[PDB]
Order: sequence, then C-alpha cells, then structure tokens
Amino acid sequence: GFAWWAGNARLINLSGKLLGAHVAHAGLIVFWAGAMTLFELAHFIPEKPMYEQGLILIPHIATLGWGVGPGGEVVDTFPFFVVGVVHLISSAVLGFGGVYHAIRGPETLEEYSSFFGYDWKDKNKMTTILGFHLIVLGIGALLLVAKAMFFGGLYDTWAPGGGDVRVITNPTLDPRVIFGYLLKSPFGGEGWIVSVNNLEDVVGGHIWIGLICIAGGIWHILTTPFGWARRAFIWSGEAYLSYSLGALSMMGFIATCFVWFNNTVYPSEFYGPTGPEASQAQAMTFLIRDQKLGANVGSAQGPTGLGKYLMRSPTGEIIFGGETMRFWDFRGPWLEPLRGPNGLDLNKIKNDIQPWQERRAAEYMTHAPLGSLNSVGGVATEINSVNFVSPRSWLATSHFVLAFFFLVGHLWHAGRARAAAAGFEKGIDRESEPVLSMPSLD
Amino acid sequence: METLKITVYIVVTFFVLLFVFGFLSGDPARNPKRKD
Amino acid sequence: EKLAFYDYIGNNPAKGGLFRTGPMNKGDGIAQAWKGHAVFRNKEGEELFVRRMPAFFESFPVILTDKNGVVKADIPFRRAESKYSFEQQGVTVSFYGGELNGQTFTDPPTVKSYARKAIFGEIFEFDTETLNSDGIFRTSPRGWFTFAHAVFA
Amino acid sequence: AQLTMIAMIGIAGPMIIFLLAVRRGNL
Amino acid sequence: QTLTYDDIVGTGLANKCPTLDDTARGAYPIDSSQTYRIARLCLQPTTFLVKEEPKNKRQEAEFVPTKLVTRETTSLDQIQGELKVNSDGSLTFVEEDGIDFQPVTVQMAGGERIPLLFTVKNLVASTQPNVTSITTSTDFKGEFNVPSYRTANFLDPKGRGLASGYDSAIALPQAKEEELARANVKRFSLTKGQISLNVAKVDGRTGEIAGTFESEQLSDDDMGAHEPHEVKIQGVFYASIEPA
Amino acid sequence: LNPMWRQGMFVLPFMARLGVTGSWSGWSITGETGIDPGFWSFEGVALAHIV
Amino acid sequence: ELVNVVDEKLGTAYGEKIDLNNTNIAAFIQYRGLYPTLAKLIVKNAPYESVEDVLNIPGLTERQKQILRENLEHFTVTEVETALVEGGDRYNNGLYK
Amino acid sequence: AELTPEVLTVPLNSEGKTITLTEKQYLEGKRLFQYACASCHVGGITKTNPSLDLRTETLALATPPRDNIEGLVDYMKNPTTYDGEQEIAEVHPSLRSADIFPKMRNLTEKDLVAIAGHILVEPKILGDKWGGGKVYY
Amino acid sequence: KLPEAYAIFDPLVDVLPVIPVLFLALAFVWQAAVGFR
Amino acid sequence: AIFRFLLFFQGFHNWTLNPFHMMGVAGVLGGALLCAIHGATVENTLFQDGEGASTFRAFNPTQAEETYSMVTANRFWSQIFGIAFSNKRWLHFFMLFVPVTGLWMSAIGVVGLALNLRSYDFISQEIRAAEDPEFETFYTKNLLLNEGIRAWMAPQDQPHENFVFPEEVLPRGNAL
Ligand code: CLA
Ligand code: CLA
Ligand code: CLA
Ligand code: CLA
Ligand code: CLA
Ligand code: HEC
Ligand SMILES: CC1=C(/C=C/C(C)=C/C=C/C(C)=C/C=C/C=C(C)/C=C/C=C(C)/C=C/C2=C(C)CCCC2(C)C)C(C)(C)CCC1
Ligand SMILES: CC1=C(/C=C/C(C)=C/C=C/C(C)=C/C=C/C=C(C)/C=C/C=C(C)/C=C/C2=C(C)CCCC2(C)C)C(C)(C)CCC1
Ligand SMILES: CC1=C(/C=C/C(C)=C/C=C/C(C)=C/C=C/C=C(C)/C=C/C=C(C)/C=C/C2=C(C)CCCC2(C)C)C(C)(C)CCC1
Ligand SMILES: [Fe+2]
Repeated sequence: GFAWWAGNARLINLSGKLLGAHVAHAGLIVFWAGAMTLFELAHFIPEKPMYEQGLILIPHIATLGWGVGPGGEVVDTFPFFVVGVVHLISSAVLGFGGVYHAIRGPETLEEYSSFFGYDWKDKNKMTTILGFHLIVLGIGALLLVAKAMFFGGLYDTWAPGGGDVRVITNPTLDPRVIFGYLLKSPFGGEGWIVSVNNLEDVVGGHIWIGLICIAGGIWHILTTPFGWARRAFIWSGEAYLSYSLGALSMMGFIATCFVWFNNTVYPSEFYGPTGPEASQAQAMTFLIRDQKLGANVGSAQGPTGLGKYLMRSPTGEIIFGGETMRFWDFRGPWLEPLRGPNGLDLNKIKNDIQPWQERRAAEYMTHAPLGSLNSVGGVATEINSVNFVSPRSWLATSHFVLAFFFLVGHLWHAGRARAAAAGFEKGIDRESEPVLSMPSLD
Repeated sequence: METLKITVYIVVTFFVLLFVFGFLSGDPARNPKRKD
Repeated sequence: EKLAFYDYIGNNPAKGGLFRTGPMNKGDGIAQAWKGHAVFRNKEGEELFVRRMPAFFESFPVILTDKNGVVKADIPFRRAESKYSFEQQGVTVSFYGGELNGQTFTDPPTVKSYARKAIFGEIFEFDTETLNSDGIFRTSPRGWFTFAHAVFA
Repeated sequence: AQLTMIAMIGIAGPMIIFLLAVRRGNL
Repeated sequence: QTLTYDDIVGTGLANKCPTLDDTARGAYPIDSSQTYRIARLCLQPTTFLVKEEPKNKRQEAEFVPTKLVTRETTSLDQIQGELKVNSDGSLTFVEEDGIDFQPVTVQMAGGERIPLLFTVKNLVASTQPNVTSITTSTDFKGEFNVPSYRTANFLDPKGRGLASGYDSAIALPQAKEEELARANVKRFSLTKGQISLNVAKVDGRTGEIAGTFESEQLSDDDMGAHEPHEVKIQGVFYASIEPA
Repeated sequence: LNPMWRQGMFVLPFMARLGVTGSWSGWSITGETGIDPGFWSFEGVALAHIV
Repeated sequence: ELVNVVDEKLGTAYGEKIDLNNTNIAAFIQYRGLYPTLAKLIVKNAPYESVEDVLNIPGLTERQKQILRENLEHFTVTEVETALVEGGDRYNNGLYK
Repeated sequence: AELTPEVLTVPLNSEGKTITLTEKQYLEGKRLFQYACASCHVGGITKTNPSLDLRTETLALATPPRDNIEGLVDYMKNPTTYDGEQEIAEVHPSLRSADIFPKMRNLTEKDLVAIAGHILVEPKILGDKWGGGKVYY
Repeated sequence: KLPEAYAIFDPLVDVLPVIPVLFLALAFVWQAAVGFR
Repeated sequence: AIFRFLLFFQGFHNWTLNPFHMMGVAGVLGGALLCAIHGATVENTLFQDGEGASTFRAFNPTQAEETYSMVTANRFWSQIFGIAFSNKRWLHFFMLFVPVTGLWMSAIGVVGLALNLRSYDFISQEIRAAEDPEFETFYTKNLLLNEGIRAWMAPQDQPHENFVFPEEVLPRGNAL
C-alpha cells in the first residue's frame, strides 16, 4: 500500500530482495572508498602537506602507519594504491551478489532455507543475527590491535623526535583507565572519550571492545530476550531500523567532536591543526617574535590588566593570553616541552624554544580551520588567494549534518513503528475515535 | 556547597530513575487500541 | 545671524529620532548667539576646511581638507601612527563675525573642540540649562508632519 | 577526454533501462 | 617525589606557592665576597582588605574583609632578581622580571566590586644592617610601582581611550563637555606600594625561604574616572636563593 | 546619621525588631560588615512571604 | 588640567622623529640597518638623556656605530611617558596592519 | 587598462638594469606565489610578522636591498633578517632549507625569477592594496 | 600521482568517485520508465 | 545588493532596535510557525479513510466530511500547550491575520526611516554611559559595531561623497 516515493518500504517482508538491497548498497560504500582513494592518490603531491590538498582517506591510511615515516613524511604511496584497488575490486563482487539477490534470486528466503530466512517478530532469530554481527565487529576491533602490535604499528604524533610509526607493545589493560574514559565529563578540560591521548589506551580499548563484542555475540546467539525486554520494546523491522538510526546519530555526533578536538587518532600532521591548536599557535608565534625583540613576555601587562602573552587559568595554571584563554586545555606535542607542573614554564619559554617549534606554530597558525564554502582560506573578510578548507572542518560539518538527519530519521521511524504496532498509523477510526470516549477536560 | 552538590545528585538521580523505570513499565501497552 | 542659523545641521529635519520627543530646543538647547565663522589654518598658514556631517550619520569623524580636497589634519582614533593630528599640524582656529569675532585659539584641545562643532555647520552658543537639554538632535515640525501624514496615507 | 569516459559511463545506466523496456523486461 | 602537570591541572595547586616543612628553622649564611640572586620568588595572597570611606571628618575608616570573585588567578610567581649585599651588611633584592602582576577583583559588602592590579613590579626590598645570615627573624621591607590597571589602548564602553579611541561623548553631540571631562580624558596613574616580607622558615641546605607578607597599594581608578581605594593584601611567600 | 527611620523605611524595622538584621550582600543594620545571616536575611524573609 | 598625555606628545619631536625613549620598536624599520638588531639594543638600553647617548651602548661594533651616526638626524629624545612604555608597549603596542 | 610591457618592467639589480617580464612569467609567478608563499604573504603582508611587508619601499630599505630581481632570488635561497645580520633559513622557507620546507624542493631557478617578478609587479597594479592590509580590502 | 604503469587510466580515475551518485539518478530513470508505480 | 541593504540599515538606522521591525519579525516567524504547526497537526490527526499506507489517496475534493479530527487536535494541544484552537474559521483567519499584520507594521517603520526618524538610541543609557565609564550593556556594544560599519563601508558604498578616511581616523579595537 506504499507509494513509489516510499517504494523501498515494499521490501519489508521480502527477505530475499531486501538482502540484495543491503548487499548492493554495501557495494556502493566499498566502491566510493576504493574510487575516492585512487582519486586522492592521483591528485596527491607529496611535497605539500596532506591538509593543503583536500584529502580525507589517505590521512586515515597514513594514521594506520602505512606510507609514512618520521614526521609524517610520505615515504611510499604504493600502500595507498593497494587499499584503493582492493576496495574497488571488492565492490564488483558485492555489486554482483547485490543485484542477483534483488532481481533474480529468491524473493523471500524463508522457503529456500530456514537458516537465512527470518521473521522480524522472531525474537530468537533476530538476536542470533545480531549475535553473528557482534562477533564480526569484535573481530574487526581486534584487527586494529593486530596491526598495532604485530604488523608494523601505528603512526604516533607523540613519538619523540617529531612523530613516527611505533609498534605498541604494552596496550593499556587496566579497566580503571579504559572505562575511566567513559565516565569522564564531556565538558572542557575533561572531554569524555574524545580526550584519549595515547596509542596504548587506544589499542587497549580495542582489545576490551573486541572481547566484549565477541562475548555479547555469543550471549545473544545462546539466549532469548527476557520478559522485561519483551514488554519494553516494539518488535518489528521498522522498530529495529529506528533503533539503529538513533545509534548512528549518536555516533555521528561523537565523530564530529572527535575530529574537531582530538589530535592523537587524527594527527595534525595529516589533518591540519585543530581550532584550539591553531589559536594557541598564534599566541606562541607572537610570544616568540616579541621575545626575540627584547620583550619580557612574562611581565607584560595587556590592555585589560591581564597578561598580554601569559596569564592564569581559573585554577592557576600559567596559560597563553588573549582570546585563546578559552583553549588552554589544548595539549599538543609541539607545546608540551614548554610545560612544567604549574603550566607553561617561563624559564623554558625564555631559553628552550627550538626552531622546529617556531616553524610548527607558524605553520599551524596559518592553517587554522577557517574557510569559505568555495575554499578561500582564512577569516570571512580575507581576500581570495589561498585555496584551503581544513579536512577537520569538512569532516566535522559533514558528519554533524548526517548525524542530525539520522536523529530525525530515528524520530520518524520510531514514532511510526509505535503507531503501526498499535494499529493507528494510517489515521483515526471514525467509528472508534479514542478522544470521543474520554471525558472532557473541563 | 557540598551539601548542595549531594542534594542535586540525589534529586537528579531520583527523576532519572522514575523516567527509566516508567518507560520499562509496559509503556507499549499504554495506548487506546491494542495493548500487548 | 538668521541666515547663519539656517546653515546648521541641528535645524536639519532629517537628524531626529522616533522617540526623541518634544521641541528641538530640548536637544541642542535654546540658541542664544552666533559664535562667528571658524577659519582653520595649519602651521603653514594654509586655510583648512572641516568636512561637514552628512544627514545619514549619527556620528562622523573630524577631517580637515584644503581647497583641493586633500586631507591635511584630523582627530585620530589610533594615536600611535597618526600623521595628521592637530598637534603635529599646528592647526589653529580664528573667528570672524559673531560673538568671537577677531579671537584666535591655538591650544590644541580648544581648537579640536570647535572643529567638532564645525562638522554641524555654523557654530552657535546654546542655553542647555533652561530646558535641561540633553544634547541630542530632534526633528522639526516639518519632519513630524511628514512622518504622520505618510503613515496615515 | 575525461568527458569521453564520463559520457560512456553515464550512458550505461539509461541504456540498461532502454534495452529492458524495448524487450519488455521485468522493469 | 615530584608532581607533573597532569597531577596538578584543575586542582588549584598551580596557584599555590611551594611551602617549607615546619622543621626548616635553619640559617642561610651570606658571603659578601659573593653575589646572590633570587631564582624564584612566589607570593600567594590569602586575604584582601579594603579601606572604607567614613564620609565624615576625623573618624578614619578601617580595612574591611572582601570576597574574591576572580578565582585562583591571584599569585605572583617566577620572580627573579639580584640579591645585593650592601656596605652595611644589609641585603637588597632588586626585582628584574617574572610574573609580577595579577588583576584581582574583590567584592565589598553591598556589592561594590573593587578591581586592583596586585603587583610587586620593580620591587626593591632591603633588610636591616648586619645580616650575615638569613634567619627565621629576617624581615624584608620595600616599595614597588603600581601602574594603571588598564593600559593605554583600553577603550571604555563608548569607545573612549587614551592612546586610542574617541576624545568625546559622541552619543551626546551637543551636550556641554565640561561636565564630561573626567570621563572623556583618560589618565594613566603610576603610584607606589609598600611590602613587608617576614622570613619564618629557612632551609639552610637548599637556600629556600618561606614566610608571610603584607602589602599596601591602591586599587583601580578606571583611568581617572573615580577615586581609588586603599587595599591591604596578606599572604605567604616562598623564595629560592642561589649563588649568582 | 542616616538610620532607617530617616529613610522612610516602614517594614525594615519590624524585621529588625524580632531579630532579622543582615542582608545577603553582607551588611547589617548595626553597621557590621562581613556578616553572613544565612537564609533569614532581609532578602530571605521577603522571598519567604512571596512564596 | 585634564589633558590627554599621548595627544600632547604628538606636539613634540615625538610626533616627527623616532623618539629613542618612547617610540614603539616597529618604527625603526623606516631606516635601513636599524631593525631588528640595533632597534633591540636601543630599546633595551633606554632611556637616554641625549640622542648622542646611543653611541655609548656597550657592545656596539664599529659598523653599528656607523649606522647609528648616519641616522642620528632621524632620532630625538623627550621625557619618558609612562603611558607609552608601560605594558611592554614599546615591543608590541597592539598595532599590526 | 592592460598588462603592458611598461608595468612588466622591473629592476634586475642595484645598478638599475631592468628586465621586462612576459605576461606568461607574471601569471606563473602569481601561481607559484600562491603555492608557496600566500599562506603567510597574501596581499603583500606577513601574517606571522605584520611589521614587515612586501611593499617595494619596504624591500628597498632591507639590507641587501630586495627591490630587484637579484635581491629577491637571493632572498629565496638564503633569507636574512631585515638588517642582513642573521640568516633565517631555519624559520623561513628557502632553497637552503628545502629539507624542512618541502614545497621549496621542486622550484627551479626560473620559478624564483617568476616569483620575484610577481612581487615587484603587483604593487604597480594594486597600489596601496599590496601590503596595506584589511584597510584597503 | 598514480604509479607509472597505470597513468593511462588517470582521466578515468578523475571520474570514478562520481559513479555512486549516478545510481541515485538511475533510480529515477527506472521509475520514469515504469511511470512511478 | 539586498544583503548590503540589510547591513546598511543596521549600521546607519540601528533598524534591529526598531519596534515596528520587531513586530514584523514576530509576524513573519509567527506566520512560519503557524504554517508548520497547522500542516503538521492536520497530517497527524487524519481520519483513516483508506487502507493504503499512503494517506494522501484517501481524500476526495467533493467529500462533505472533514478529513481530520478537530476534536482530537484540540485535546492534544490543550494538554500539550494549555490552549488550543476550537474554531476552524478563527484559526484560518488568524493565519491570514498574523503575517499580513506583521508586514504592515514593518512598512510603517521603514516610512519612519525615510526621514531618518529612527529608534537609534536610548537617551537614559547614553546619559549614564557618558558619565560612568564602567557601565556597559549589549545596547552600547552594538552601537560600537554600527560605528565600525559606517566608517568602514561608507567610502566605497557612497563613492559620490568622496570620503577620504585616513587609517588613523578609522575606529578599531585592539589588534584587529
Ligand atoms: C539506514 C537508513 C535508512 C533506511 C534504511 C530507511 C528506510 C526507509 N525509510 Mg527512512 N529516513 C532516514 C534513514 C533511513 N530510512 C533518515 C535519515 C530520514 C530523515 C531524513 C528518513 C526519513 C524518512 C521519511 C520521511 C520516510 C522514510 C521512509 C522510509 C521507507 C521508504 C523510503 C523510500 O523508498 O525512499 C525513497 C527514496 C527517495 C524518494 C529519494 C529521496 C532523495 C533524498 C531525500 C534527497 C537526496 C539529496 C542528496 C543529499 C544529494 C543529491 C545530489 C543530486 C545530484 C542527486 C524505508 C523503509 C518512508 C516511510 O515511512 O516508509 C515506511 C517515509 O515516508 N524515511
Ligand atoms: C541504494 C539504493 C537502492 C537500492 C539498493 C534499492 C533496491 C531495490 N528497490 Mg528501491 N528505490 C531507491 C533506492 C534503492 N532501491 C530510491 C532512491 C527510490 C525512489 C525512486 C526507490 C524506489 C523503489 C520502488 C518504487 C520500488 C523499489 C524496489 C526495489 C527492489 C526491486 C527493484 C527492481 O525490481 O528493479 C527492477 C529494475 C531493473 C531490472 C532495471 C535495472 C536495474 C539494475 C539493478 C541496474 C543495475 C545497474 C548496475 C550498473 C549494474 C552493475 C552490475 C555489476 C555488479 C556487474 C530492490 C531491492 C521495488 C520493490 O520493492 O519491489 C517489490 C519497488 O517497487 N525501489
Ligand atoms: C551478507 C551477505 C549475504 C548473505 C546473507 C547471503 C545469503 C545467501 N546467498 Mg548470497 N551472495 C553474497 C552475499 C550474501 N549472501 C555476495 C557478496 C555474493 C556475490 C559473490 C552472493 C552471491 C550469491 C549467489 C550467486 C547465490 C547466493 C545464494 C545465497 C543463499 C545460500 C548460500 C549458501 O548456501 O551458502 C554458501 C556458503 C558458502 C559458499 C560459504 C563460503 C563462505 C564465503 C565465500 C567466504 C566468507 C566471507 C567472509 C566472512 C567475508 C568476505 C571476505 C572479504 C571481506 C575480503 C543465502 C540465502 C544462493 C541462492 O540464493 O540460490 C537460490 C545463490 O545461488 N548468493
Ligand atoms: C549492537 C549492540 C547490541 C544490541 C543492539 C543489543 C541488544 C539487546 N541486548 Mg545485548 N549486549 C551486547 C550488545 C548489544 N545488545 C554486548 C556486547 C553485550 C556484552 C556486554 C551484551 C550483553 C547483554 C546482556 C547481559 C543482556 C542484553 C540484553 C539485550 C536486550 C535488551 C537491551 C536493553 O534493554 O538495553 C537498554 C539499556 C538499558 C536498559 C540500560 C542502559 C545502561 C547504559 C550503560 C546507560 C548509559 C547511557 C548513556 C547515555 C551513554 C553513556 C554510556 C556510559 C556507560 C558511559 C536487547 C535485545 C538483555 C537480554 O534480554 O538478553 C537476553 C540482557 O540482559 N545484552
Ligand atoms: C498629525 C499629528 C500631529 C503631529 C505631527 C504633531 C507634532 C508635534 N507635536 Mg502634537 N499632538 C497631536 C497631533 C500631532 N502633533 C495630538 C492629537 C495631540 C493630543 C494628544 C498632540 C499633543 C501634543 C503635546 C501635548 C505636545 C505636542 C508636541 C509636538 C511636537 C513633538 C512631537 C513628538 O515628540 O512626537 C513624539 C511621538 C512619538 C513618540 C510617536 C508615538 C507613536 C507610537 C510609537 C505609535 C504606536 C503604534 C501602535 C502600537 C501600533 C500597533 C498596531 C497593531 C496592534 C495592529 C511636534 C511638533 C510637543 C511640543 O513640543 O509642543 C510644544 C508637546 O508637548 N503635541
Ligand atoms: C610563513 C611560514 C611564511 C611563508 C610560507 C613565507 N614567508 Fe616570507 N616572511 C615570513 C616572515 C615571518 C618574515 C619576516 C622574517 C624576518 O624576521 O625578517 C618574512 C619575510 C619575507 C621577506 C622580506 C620582506 C621585507 O620587507 O624585507 C620576503 C621578500 C619574503 N618573506 C618572501 C617570501 C617568499 C618569496 C615566500 C614564498 C617562496 C615566502 N616569503 C613565504 C613568513 C613567511
Ligand atoms: C538494485 C537496484 C538498484 C541498485 C543497484 C546497486 C546499488 C548496484 C551496485 C552495483 C555495484 C556496486 C557495482 C560495482 C561495479 C564495480 C566494478 C565493475 C569494478 C570494476 C573495477 C575495475 C575494472 C578496475 C580497474 C582498475 C584497476 C584494476 C587498477 C586501477 C585502474 C582501474 C581503476 C582502471 C537501483 C537503485 C539502481 C535500482 C533499483 C534496483
Ligand atoms: C575502544 C576505545 C576505548 C574504549 C571504549 C569502550 C570501552 C566503550 C564502551 C562503550 C559502552 C559500554 C557503551 C554503552 C552504551 C549504552 C547505551 C548507549 C545505552 C542505551 C540506552 C537506551 C537507548 C535505553 C533506552 C530505554 C530506556 C531508557 C527505558 C526503557 C526503554 C528503552 C530500553 C528504550 C577507549 C575510550 C578507552 C579509548 C579509545 C578506543
Ligand atoms: C568502476 C569501473 C566501471 C564501472 C562503472 C559503472 C559501475 C557504471 C555505472 C553507471 C551508472 C549507474 C550510470 C547511471 C547513469 C544515470 C543517469 C545518467 C541518470 C540520468 C537521470 C536524469 C537526467 C533524470 C531526469 C529526470 C527524470 C528521469 C524524472 C524526474 C525529473 C528528472 C529531470 C530529474 C567500468 C565498467 C567503467 C570499468 C572501469 C571501472
Ligand atoms: Fe487548513
């Protein structure tokens, strides 16, 4: 009874054609990943930083430790080519199975096989399918562990000497650390899981997640939902979709904040500096310049009475001054050598700033993630010249948009799933209008 | 201030538990047509 | 004096505000006397001319020009790189006619004070105490009449 | 050209529809 | 044991000066054939007292307690300078550089905010003669400069300022200016303050000293717009001495 | 020289009479500064009557 | 009695030359050979009683004294003005482009 | 108005010898300036040190004068401070520091001439806008 | 850039990532052909 | 060019402060609100008049019966928001009334601006701020922004006036 513009809803009870829809769609995802990587590589120029070149997939591979050496210099582009080709080739196989199951295959699976066939209302079968996929996901998290510990390591922006690829021999297992993250506040100076700042915690979290997913997968293969869960949920295909839409929405919002604040699993060598980073680097830059001229940046009082270069945070830490006072929670490998126990150390600042830190501050200040939609870099009043929008702005905005619409999609399908399960999703029965059998409010 | 902190932690926890147990208490069944 | 008083932006009907109520005297005050015509010169004896405030602007900078339109003095906002200050240019003011006829002023803050008034046109002495005038321009009956009738129409 | 390839690729999709419509396929 | 940044951050400990153990009752001897510097001077205020105005004649108001509203942003630290031995054996500390100022605003009863530039800029502090040793009864007395709380570029809310900004009340084009001159003409004040530092602990091995201080100075005058208040500041201090 | 009765205060003295003497802003009618009256300040009494 | 001291300074030689006691360090770029090195020394060693005092800056090479000698006519000295030298404002007076 | 040889004529050295660029050279120098310099020097200012700009009168007063092709090509190989006293290859992109500033690696000698030429030409076209900052935007 | 041996396909690669967009557009040609049933 | 016209009116007329504009804003945003909330209400109080999952097909333009329940809509909004419409004629008149009246009101304010009869200032605020350099509001902050707008756009926006503002007269905060 669905119109053409809701035509994919005709697939709800046709398990075979829906399988083809899904597998064909999965081919599309794999195709883009293969095609986009090759497009990026074809355009790549190694002498330019990646973030000056509109790259979003090559940075993901380099972060896994392929193609790069110390300082994030690209040493070898062949791993990029391989990742692209292999994804590209694999989409043809997914495409093939996809359109076979959608056009030629059995329309409904339940007659061909009792293993692959399913009823949405079959709570036992649904949790088994769920369980299988939890195991797949657990295996996937373990592959990242395997790469970090047994197959060459990961890129580590914190590595001494400017960053490098590093094998992770002691992943964090202490659950006070791992789950400690899940209980940190999401507010400033804490930042929930987005504050993860070392590969040992990253690798250790994926060991934990891998095991938990596999355990839960086996759990749900072996059990059926308990009655308290049976009475709490709507059990239908559209309900299930609505649940996943909400989960994807939450996940997109998290990824948005991850790429905007985190410079560990999104190294600034590849993705450009974060907004906080670039703002801290401007204060560093003019600190350095003015001090070279003879300024005593420690004792310089600015117009407001606060320090022109240096001030205190609300809890006393010595921090950069100006509007960047808001960004003092920023930590980055070019800045940390200047920190002592009370914050920025005036003696290190006077004596120990290195040329590579002056360079990196100047580079990051001039690549702040500000730009126009037509890719003019800098503040909105800047003139044309610099063709630049940060990969972080591209990745943050795109995934905020997608996360928002998926929350709307959650609301849409959750409300309809509820109304359809109760039997009034098509409208009110004229002969049995509930309100007409209720007492008036006044 | 800590008296205030504890009081608010307790009040927020209370209202959150009402919310969660309330929706766990057969909410699909509270509609005017088909309650199951 | 009657003709000079017409050459003064405080009588311009497009200088009021919607909720600035009452007579024009309540704003700049009751006009008492024409102070005279202010003539500005730099240290080289060049006669300078104050750029007059256009009706669009609630506020306007103090810029002094020569007969050819070249900027020769101003009151600077940022002082550190000022090139055209009254202090640097030795700007003076001399009055002809009116109440200050034949008087010349050289001290920079007095000279600036008359330059701030010359953007309004001819310079007048006002009684601001009698009506407790607040110093903010109001429109004339020409303005209020036009406003009401265009809105009713 | 780049426009030669994208023309051939772009022509493929609608050509499938046409072949099936002209042969009364399962559209 | 030593604390790292990640131990301190967010605790408030970053605004606290290092303390000495209550056993540190030694003495640091002074070799006049030797030059000395203060490698670090740290001053942590604990109490802000503001003098009231008694409006009347010879009553003279007292210093009243105030509440701090600007949080843990008050300490002076990393101050260094020469420690000179004088002809009479008095020592004189000459401040050279460091984080030697903090804007502070405290609230008096009734809600008046009093901002001040808590500082020891250009501090010169001396001892009594014939010191020869820094002990748990050595006092340092001195004076320092208190520059204007806002510096020359600061613009008031109508855009008026000293080295920048408008020179008149542009929103009142035909108001008489003489009533407005105090608000229209900014001035930069430079006053003196006084400070006592009382050494109460001395680590004779390491050259660390710690103790108590009281300073007196003026609060903010908003570039001449109003009269300042007198302020009394008490706290603790720490300093480390090195052979120069 | 400027007590409440010079200021046309009418209910203030009835709160003072039975023991309410300080304000949340830290002054007291006796002239003492730096006092904390707790809830039962002049402000708290006013609030209580509104509720 | 209420006078803007910065405006008053614009009426002295400060308003026409590089005031060795007051001017921000960026102004030494107007003449060749002065920035940044000699500018740094000049500012660190202020104030000066006479324009000729800058030749007595300890450590000058003969080439640096030659640069200074050639530029003495573009220098001046007035009384130090607290408002212009506080805040480290001779190194950064809040003016960029 | 158009790009005439007269605007495309710039000083080659301090002696006053001149060179006339082609339009091709100008457009190429502009592209290379954007590629390797504009992130800090857009419009002739210096974002990380606004006290020093690329205006002709500024370059003329640098030691080594830099208001000519030779002085600019040399600056791109071995940049110094404004008074000539210190070499700054370690914090300023140059051929001498192309290992740490990788965009400088694939620049040829003729590219340096084109970049230098664009810098000398552009103030002839834009006037005060070149190196003037947001005031003239 | 792509490895030398594949440089022949460079213009093809500049076009490939658009291809998934063509599947969405193709769905509306298909519905145009059967009349939005 | 219309975007330029918006910003001109802020900088020169302080048009956002004008109560006739504010009534216009309330009429346009109130109109859009009414549009969305009425459309959503009808679509979510529909009667089941067909069996399809697409509910559009179950309406006939010559049918006498209301296609949605006013009674259920009224109870929903009464319990959600406190009040609801109960009269279909009043509701649709009100939908006419709100955006029309809003636009008429903004027109009146622009007639005032034809004469520079602006609602530019609050005299009490200006008197206090002139005498008390510590007094600051969002009102005084916005006028500083208008003053920047005027000085920085006027030379290029009114080229016939031949405004020459030397850099030293331009109002600017610190650093920027
Ligand atoms: C995993 C994600 C997912 C899945 C599987 C579904 C699945 C379904 N949805 Mg849901 N939906 C989702 C996400 C999802 N949705 C999100 C995120 C939203 C909010 C935006 C919605 C909002 C929504 C509504 C409002 C409705 C559905 C409906 C449906 C059903 C029919 C849809 C159909 O045939 O579309 C047909 C597809 C189209 C008409 C194409 C739409 C074109 C889009 C909107 C524009 C694309 C623009 C793109 C960004 C750029 C284009 C570039 C250009 C060059 C082409 C089906 C069961 C319908 C329903 O209730 O069925 C029960 C229904 O009415 N969905
Ligand atoms: C990722 C996107 C996606 C996917 C995978 C599907 C998949 C499907 N749709 Mg949906 N649909 C979509 C988007 C999508 N749709 C959008 C955007 C709309 C809005 C216009 C619709 C509207 C819609 C309607 C109205 C209906 C469907 C139906 C169907 C199913 C049967 C279609 C059929 O018989 O085709 C027959 C068409 C052909 C045989 C023509 C050729 C089609 C082939 C597959 C093109 C392949 C081209 C490609 C280059 C081949 C590569 C081969 C390579 C691997 C070797 C199928 C599972 C139908 C359904 O549910 O059936 C009950 C149905 O009635 N869809
Ligand atoms: C999740 C995706 C998915 C699912 C659930 C199914 C399910 C099904 N398919 Mg379909 N199929 C898929 C993907 C999928 N297929 C793909 C990708 C292709 C293209 C190769 C096909 C092509 C296809 C054809 C041509 C046919 C089916 C048929 C069938 C049915 C019987 C299969 C059987 O007996 O097992 C056979 C089991 C095996 C051969 C075990 C081998 C395990 C595989 C090959 C390796 C494991 C994959 C690994 C975990 C991940 C991939 C690696 C990659 C990431 C690098 C069953 C309903 C049949 C049918 O419906 O007939 C009426 C049929 O003829 N399928
Ligand atoms: C894709 C993942 C996935 C999905 C969809 C499900 C789905 C389901 N599980 Mg399984 N589960 C999973 C993974 C998953 N599980 C894994 C990996 C494990 C191993 C740890 C388990 C272990 C497990 C057990 C032990 C049980 C289930 C049960 C259930 C059912 C009830 C779920 C429920 O009411 O939760 C709704 C959630 C709650 C009622 C409590 C919420 C508590 C969270 C932590 C609050 C936090 C919210 C906050 C905003 C986000 C921050 C997170 C915080 C921790 C920092 C449902 C079928 C139940 C069942 O019937 O099994 C037979 C059951 O008893 N699951
Ligand atoms: C065409 C009519 C008209 C005009 C142009 C004038 C003009 C003038 N009068 Mg006169 N006056 C009039 C009618 C008029 N008057 C009438 C009818 C009365 C009797 C009430 C007076 C009584 C009067 C007195 C007592 C005084 C003046 C004075 C003045 C002068 C100052 C006016 C002033 O401050 O305005 C102020 C105007 C406003 C602040 C505008 C208010 C309009 C509001 C904002 C509109 C409300 C809109 C409404 C809510 C719309 C919502 C509709 C929606 C629900 C649909 C000026 C020359 C004064 C003067 O200087 O005398 C010597 C003086 O003291 N007038
Ligand atoms: C930021 C990382 C920069 C990039 C990229 C480029 N330049 Fe630069 N430039 C920069 C600074 C901080 C300075 C001042 C250096 C100093 O301390 O003196 C400069 C200076 C110049 C100059 C001298 C200008 C003068 O008035 O004397 C020139 C001629 C110059 N820079 C040229 C130049 C070129 C050609 C660039 C691209 C190849 C380039 N710069 C990039 C900062 C940065
Ligand atoms: C169902 C359906 C649908 C859908 C569909 C789909 C979605 C599908 C997919 C499909 C797919 C998903 C496909 C794929 C394909 C692929 C391929 C076919 C590939 C190939 C490859 C190659 C051949 C490559 C080559 C190369 C190399 C190897 C190297 C480098 C270079 C190059 C690139 C050249 C639609 C909507 C339409 C309609 C309705 C129905
Ligand atoms: C990897 C990693 C890591 C780790 C992580 C982890 C460990 C995680 C976990 C996570 C988790 C563990 C999560 C959880 C979540 C949960 C949730 C999200 C929930 C949900 C809920 C809901 C949704 C519900 C609802 C409801 C209610 C409330 C009532 C009744 C009805 C219902 C049921 C509907 C780290 C960070 C270290 C680092 C990096 C990496
Ligand atoms: C990788 C690769 C490959 C593959 C490829 C493919 C996969 C393709 C596909 C393709 C496709 C997939 C295509 C499609 C296309 C389509 C189109 C072209 C469409 C169009 C459309 C239109 C234009 C529309 C219109 C309309 C309608 C119809 C209705 C409504 C209205 C409108 C107007 C919208 C090959 C083989 C080459 C080899 C090499 C590599
Ligand atoms: Fe209607």
